[PDB]
Amino acid sequence: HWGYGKHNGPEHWHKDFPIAKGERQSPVDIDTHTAKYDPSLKPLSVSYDQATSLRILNNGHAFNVEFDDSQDKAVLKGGPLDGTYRLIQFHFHWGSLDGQGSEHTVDKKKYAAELHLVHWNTKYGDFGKAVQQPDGLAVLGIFLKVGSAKPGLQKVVDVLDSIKTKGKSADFTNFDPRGLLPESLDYWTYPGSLTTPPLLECVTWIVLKEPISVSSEQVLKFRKLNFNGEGEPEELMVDNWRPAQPLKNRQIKASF
Ligand SMILES: [Zn+2]
Repeated sequence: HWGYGKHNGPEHWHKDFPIAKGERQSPVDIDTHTAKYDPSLKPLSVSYDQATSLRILNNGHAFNVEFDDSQDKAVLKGGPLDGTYRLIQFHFHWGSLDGQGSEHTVDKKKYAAELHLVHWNTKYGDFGKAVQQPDGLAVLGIFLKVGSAKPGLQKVVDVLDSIKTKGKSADFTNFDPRGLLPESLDYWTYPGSLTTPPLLECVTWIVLKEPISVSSEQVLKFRKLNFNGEGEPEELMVDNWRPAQPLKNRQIKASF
C-alpha cells in the first residue's frame, strides 16, 4: 500500500521496509565539491543499438518502458562496473512544479525530473536474483531540465494518453533509448539502493553530469497521468520522488 502521499509516502516506508534506514540508501545529494575525481574510472560503455522495447506500463507509481532482456541486446559496461549489465526498463520521477521532481540533487539543486535506465548484472542470470546482490543492478540516472523539447522523448509523451491509469499498458516496440541521452557521458557514481520499496541495497548508481532538456509541454503530459486505477477517484501522478537520504559511510566518485 506504499506510495507518495502524506499517509503512505517516503516517511512511512521504513515500517514495511526497515532497510529504508539502511547504510546505502538512495537517492542522495551529490556535493560536487566533495565528490573526488577517480582517474582509474573507465568511460561508460552504453551499447543500445540492438535495444528491443516491448511495452509501456502505468504501474501506479510511474510509467515503465520495458525491454527484451532475454539476451545481451542493450547493455551497460565499463565505468565503475565489472561485467555486463542488461537494460530491462526505464522510468522517470517528476514533480508537480518545474523546481522539483528529481530524486538525486546536485549541491541541493532539484531538477524537474529524473530518468532511470535500469540494468542487471548478467552473472546473476535473472533480474529477481540480481536485486538480492550488492552489485546486482546498475541504474543510469539522467536529470531533466525544462527548456527545449527532447525529440527522442516525444514518442513516449505521445502514448501516455493510452496508459492514463494504474494497470494500463500499451505495445511500445522499436523505441530507441539512445534518443534520451545527453551528449556527454561524464558521471558521478556511488553504491546505493532502489529508490522505491523494497529499497534493496543492490544498485551501483551512475548519475550523468549533463542534464537533458525537455519542453514544459513534455513534462506537463507526464503530470496528466494518474496514480489511480480506471473507475477510481482521479489522483494526478506528480511528486513520485523520494527525497535525498543520508550519505553515511559513502564516497561519491567523479569520472571527470
Ligand atoms: Zn527510479
